[PDB]
Amino acid sequence: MNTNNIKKYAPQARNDFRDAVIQKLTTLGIAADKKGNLQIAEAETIGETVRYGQFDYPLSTLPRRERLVKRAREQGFEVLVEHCAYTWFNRLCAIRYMELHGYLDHGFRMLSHPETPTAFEVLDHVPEVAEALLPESKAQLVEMKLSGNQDEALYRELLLGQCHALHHAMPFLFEAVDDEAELLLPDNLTRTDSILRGLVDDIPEEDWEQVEVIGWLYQFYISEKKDAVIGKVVKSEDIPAATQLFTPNWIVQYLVQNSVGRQWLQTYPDSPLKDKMEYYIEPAEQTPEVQAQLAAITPASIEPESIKVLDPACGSGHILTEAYNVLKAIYEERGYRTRDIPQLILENNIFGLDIDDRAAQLSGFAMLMLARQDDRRILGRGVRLNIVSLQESKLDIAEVWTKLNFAEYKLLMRTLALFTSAKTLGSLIQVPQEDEAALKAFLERLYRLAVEGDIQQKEAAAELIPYIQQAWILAQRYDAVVANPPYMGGKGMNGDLKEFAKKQFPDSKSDLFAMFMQHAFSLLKENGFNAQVNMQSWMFLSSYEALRGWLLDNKTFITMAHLGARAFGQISGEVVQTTAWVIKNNHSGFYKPVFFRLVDDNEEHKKNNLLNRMNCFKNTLQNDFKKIPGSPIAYWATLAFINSFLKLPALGTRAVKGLDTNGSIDVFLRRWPEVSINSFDALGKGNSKWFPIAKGGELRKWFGNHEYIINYENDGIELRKNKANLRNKDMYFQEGGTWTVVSTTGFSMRYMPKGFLFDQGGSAVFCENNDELSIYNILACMNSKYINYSASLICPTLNFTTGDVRKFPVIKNNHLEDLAKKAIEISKADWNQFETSWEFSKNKLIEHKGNVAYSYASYCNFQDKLYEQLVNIEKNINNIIEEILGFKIETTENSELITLNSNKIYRYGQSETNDTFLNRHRSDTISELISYSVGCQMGRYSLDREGLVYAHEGNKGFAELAAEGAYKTFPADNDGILPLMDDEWFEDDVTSRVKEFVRTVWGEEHLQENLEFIAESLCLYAIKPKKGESALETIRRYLSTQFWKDHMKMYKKRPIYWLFSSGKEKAFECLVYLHRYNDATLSRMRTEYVVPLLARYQANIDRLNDQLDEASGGEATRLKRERDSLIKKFSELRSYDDRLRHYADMRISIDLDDGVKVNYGKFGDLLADVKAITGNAPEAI
Amino acid sequence: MAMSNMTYNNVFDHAYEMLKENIRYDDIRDTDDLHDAIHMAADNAVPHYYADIFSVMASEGIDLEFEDSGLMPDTKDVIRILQARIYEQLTIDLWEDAEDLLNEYLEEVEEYEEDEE
Amino acid sequence: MAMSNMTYNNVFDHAYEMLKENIRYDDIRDTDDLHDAIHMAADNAVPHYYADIFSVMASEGIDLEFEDSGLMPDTKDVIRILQARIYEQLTIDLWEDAEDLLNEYLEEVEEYEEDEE
Ligand SMILES: C[S@@+](CC[C@H](N)C(=O)[O-])C[C@H]1O[C@@H](n2cnc3c(N)ncnc32)[C@H](O)[C@@H]1O
Ligand SMILES: [Mg+2]
Repeated sequence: MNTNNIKKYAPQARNDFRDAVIQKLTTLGIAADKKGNLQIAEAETIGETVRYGQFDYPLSTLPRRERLVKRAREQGFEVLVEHCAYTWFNRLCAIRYMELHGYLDHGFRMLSHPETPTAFEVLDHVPEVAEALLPESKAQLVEMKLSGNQDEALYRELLLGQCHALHHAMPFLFEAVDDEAELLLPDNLTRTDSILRGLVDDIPEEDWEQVEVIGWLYQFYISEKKDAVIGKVVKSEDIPAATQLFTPNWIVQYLVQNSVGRQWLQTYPDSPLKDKMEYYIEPAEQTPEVQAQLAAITPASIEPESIKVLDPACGSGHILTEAYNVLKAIYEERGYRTRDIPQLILENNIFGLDIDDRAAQLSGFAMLMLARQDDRRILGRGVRLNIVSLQESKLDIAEVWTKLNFAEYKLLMRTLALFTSAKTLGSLIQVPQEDEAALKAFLERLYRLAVEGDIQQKEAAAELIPYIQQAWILAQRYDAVVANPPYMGGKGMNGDLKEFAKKQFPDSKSDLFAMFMQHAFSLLKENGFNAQVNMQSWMFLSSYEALRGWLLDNKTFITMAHLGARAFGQISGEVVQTTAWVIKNNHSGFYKPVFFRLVDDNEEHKKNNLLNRMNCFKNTLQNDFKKIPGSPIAYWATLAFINSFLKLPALGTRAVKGLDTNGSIDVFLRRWPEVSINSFDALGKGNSKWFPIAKGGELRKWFGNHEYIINYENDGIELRKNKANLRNKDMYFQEGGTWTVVSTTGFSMRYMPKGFLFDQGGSAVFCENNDELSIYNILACMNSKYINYSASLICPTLNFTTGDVRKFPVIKNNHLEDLAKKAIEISKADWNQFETSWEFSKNKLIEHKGNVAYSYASYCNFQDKLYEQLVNIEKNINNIIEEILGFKIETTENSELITLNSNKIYRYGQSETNDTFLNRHRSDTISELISYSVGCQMGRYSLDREGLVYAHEGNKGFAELAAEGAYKTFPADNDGILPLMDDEWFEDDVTSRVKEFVRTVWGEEHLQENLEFIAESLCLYAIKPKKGESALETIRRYLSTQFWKDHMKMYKKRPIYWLFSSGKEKAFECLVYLHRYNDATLSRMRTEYVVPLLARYQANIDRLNDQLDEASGGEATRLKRERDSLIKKFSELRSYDDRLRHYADMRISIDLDDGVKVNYGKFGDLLADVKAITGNAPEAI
Repeated sequence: MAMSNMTYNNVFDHAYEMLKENIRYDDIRDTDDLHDAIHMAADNAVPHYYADIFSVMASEGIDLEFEDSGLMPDTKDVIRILQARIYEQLTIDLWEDAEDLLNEYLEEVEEYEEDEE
Repeated sequence: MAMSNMTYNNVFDHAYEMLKENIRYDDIRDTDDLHDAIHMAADNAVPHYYADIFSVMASEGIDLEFEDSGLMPDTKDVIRILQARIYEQLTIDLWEDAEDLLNEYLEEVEEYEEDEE
């Protein structure tokens, strides 16, 4: 709640200040329309006053209004508004902070009054404050107090007198002579609805005790605009508003204490400064050679006045405070008067730069406050701070460089052309070193002329000081650079900014913090330190490979802390991972850095772990990072792994990319079940239009994921008309390996036979014509712990690309081939036991003989045998590899996962619920058996031959096939329509034929036992048990309730058997085979399935209603309930018959070459779940 | 609370006791006049706690499909539909065995004429 | 058998993971394509066991009243209505926070584009 007050107050204060300033501007005579063009009204001089619009001023504001107008035209209206608003806000906050601590001379509160709310303590002791601030008018002010009125005028006069007094102390914030801001100050400052009330009483009193309130004010003042301008291309004016943040203190201490204190302790090894700093990290150990080199390069003595610190992005000024503390400690240790230290520190030890004026003002105020915290004679003596903000240099005034005077002109014209665009680039500009002394001398001359001289010279010097000052600051060499670079990627790509980035920073053009890193290195001196904190994505990416290559052969690492995620107080940044590091500017290849790993913790835990110095890795040289391909900074690896990585060959150009259609995949891609098998190329040769394609899906090893086809007729003329790359044309239709590019769990490779195409998502590997290696050996190597660990280490993002895979190691052996072949055979046998594969042959349960229970037990035993055999096989591959290279690899994540459908954990989840898993498996098996029975009834399969029997189009050629004798044990239906109701009226009832199927397969003696077993098995998981019912009733209930849903789930919303339903009440339901539908199908349905049903309903209603009227009884209401539903069924069936008769007149012809999704919506509201499949509501007639 | 173990058997027993009390209080002496009694017995038997309803629906003895389409409420709430289903199931189960109580009451009250004295 | 303990939080976590898998596999690049990616993510999230469905509705995080009258099935089975309610709640919750994953994937693919090479 402490920061909640500031969070709730700051944006409202900003809005209120902006409203006040825009209202004052509009009253003055300046306004902007919706479009944005200025509305500068014409000034009228009636006489002795002015006539801006309908307002008057005493003729003394004309030059100031002209200056405001000329500022409005040369830049943005909103820019001026924002500048004035935050200037006044900062001035008021500074006054409040200074008066709460009692730093004012007169010792009276200005904005408040103790123990009396809504009161001021300056309206009673008027003479004292008047003589302290404005003596000459003192007496006159007293007269005002005697008037009993003009209180607001007196308060306004007194308040403006404080700023003029404070101008001398801090010129960067207050002005003495008349300025424009005085015209923008709001009126009625002493009323109950003024703007000062919020600042005075909305914030608590104890929040001003510390000095960290400045950072909160800096951060929370711009939050709304930051949130508004994030999701677009940020322009130059909004750059500061999008990259402003606050930094926690312990990180700053860690950065500062290891860059300045390290140098001081290197010069003097036994200084008493060691115990003052708690985040200092000692060197581990060094070889004699590097020790001798370091001793040779180390200087002997250093004086405190020759230490330079630069902050390229000041912001709030948090780093400079810590630098001040350390330098004060050093000065005290050396021996100096305690009253002379802050002056020297602020004079010749601290420098800074920024792009915004608000940050400069806040940083200067914070530095001055910290200095005054330990001194009193300060603030009364003229002290210059070298903290400035960059500004444009588009001004070449005739008066300057002509009237200013009384060789250098060449220097001035050379240095003034570098800042033609400085509000966009910032601190990335470079100034030659050789122009340092001349710039210093010119700046000294300008300082001298700023006091002695006429008005013209003084004005010219005041105009020219900032450019020379910033050039001199930027053209100097430092020995410590500490910064927190702003973050901005490919969205904030202004044309000029990105053109400059690509022209000047080719190796780090992908972001901004990398450019800041390179420029900071270029801005340093010999034997200097560079300490920073930035984001993690520069050590484990291929886009920064050149940067890492250039960094590892010219600099030396000293210390690094790997913070990870959830740092920065959890202020958003859920996908922001950060690191902190210190790097020296010299070169030494045999140096041992010190690393910390704080990735998995919380902020307090991370701070405590760093304070106690846990999780330390200091057993790796610096050259060893070059042995791993790509040169990633992996500090947690071991020496044996790195050394062994270079003893084996790597894959060459065997890895290639797949094709890529530019779009519209809904017209080229289909699933295999929904097309005719004559056109399928995999089976049924003679005419090929669809070919199998590999795209890559979930995790699976050695075989599987065969569920798509693509249209590639005539070598591709429909696909070639569209803009498709079709990469690697000559490598198609060959066997090899395949792997998924963008995964989420791990790395795996699968075997790919002939007659396949590979896509961009799933890429392929092909062996050479006569290569020494074999594809089976490669498959064996790629599915081991070694390769999995290496792939996890190299690319943590799990985005394995062809360039990444082109450098994996390979091992040559002989047993690996046969082991891989056995594993492939096992996986294929596991995959080919379901209906959703075009190599499905026969159901497993009907192979055995006896009872259903015996077959189920044998099936379970077979699955367990496969699982155990594969588990045993996978062990020898790992055992053999670990003998080639003499070390062992730890097991983590899913390195011990068997990807088979025989393993229940893989196909049901990680949860251990074996009690429910032993029932779910049984229910699923029985459901699959029933589905196979229905398929046999329809005609897709048969009990005589194996595989698909009929899957052509239009029900043509079926008569000849049936007459040949394909179905003789279990005949198939002739019409192709299966009724599904709750009576035995029809001879095609599904339950009767299911019973016939069971009787035929498993004999006659134990028919009842088998039916009881099936009925018991269904009720475990699929449906809810009932009180008393037979097996046939349960079968019928399952068929009518939960068969459509299971079928629709199995085929993934691409049904093969289409369901025709009457509606809410089950008056009429039927199943139709998609591959046996022609234009004369609905006519048969209406003619000989609906009309007899209507006649039966009429007869039953007439018969039943007759007997109840004749004879009644106490429990005769049951017959009434039975008769009630028949009327509703009859009416619904009549309506459905009318609709079906309307739809059947037009002979609809369907085309299987188009998808199920398109064709499912041509029958109106005659089908079921049209919206769940097509995606849009059915259209009514 | 949430961990409520209420079954359909308890509801049926409570409804049966209420029906017996109602038939004893009202003194109905005809077979076709039991509709009001069974309606009253079934109305004041369904629970109101949502946890109890969800525990009853998962118990043994009650199915999950309506038999009459006219008893479906027309609303956007789901508690009402479950309550209607429970009410219909109770009505059917109680109307299954209702003549025994009536004839037992009649034969018991026949033995208290006292010859109109 | 008839006893289970599944909460709405497990269903939501499963739906979140499946949504991430779908957006990764299908390479979604625009907001309007998210709809289907969400829809499928809901489809493989509603349990089919009646005990699990009844236990979910008694957990914390899901209301007991429909918001849109156009998502109520016209059937006589009570399982469909509960499944539709769960589907609607999951759809609303997932669409509430979905742009984060999309923009994260977009910025990652922009980072590893490698100048379209
Ligand atoms: C994230 S803030 C860091 C503030 C400060 N280092 C701290 O921790 O309190 C980054 C600052 O860099 C400044 N900045 C942004 N772009 C800049 C540029 N191109 N050149 C110089 N400074 C820039 C912004 O004004 C912003 O305040
Ligand atoms: Mg038929």
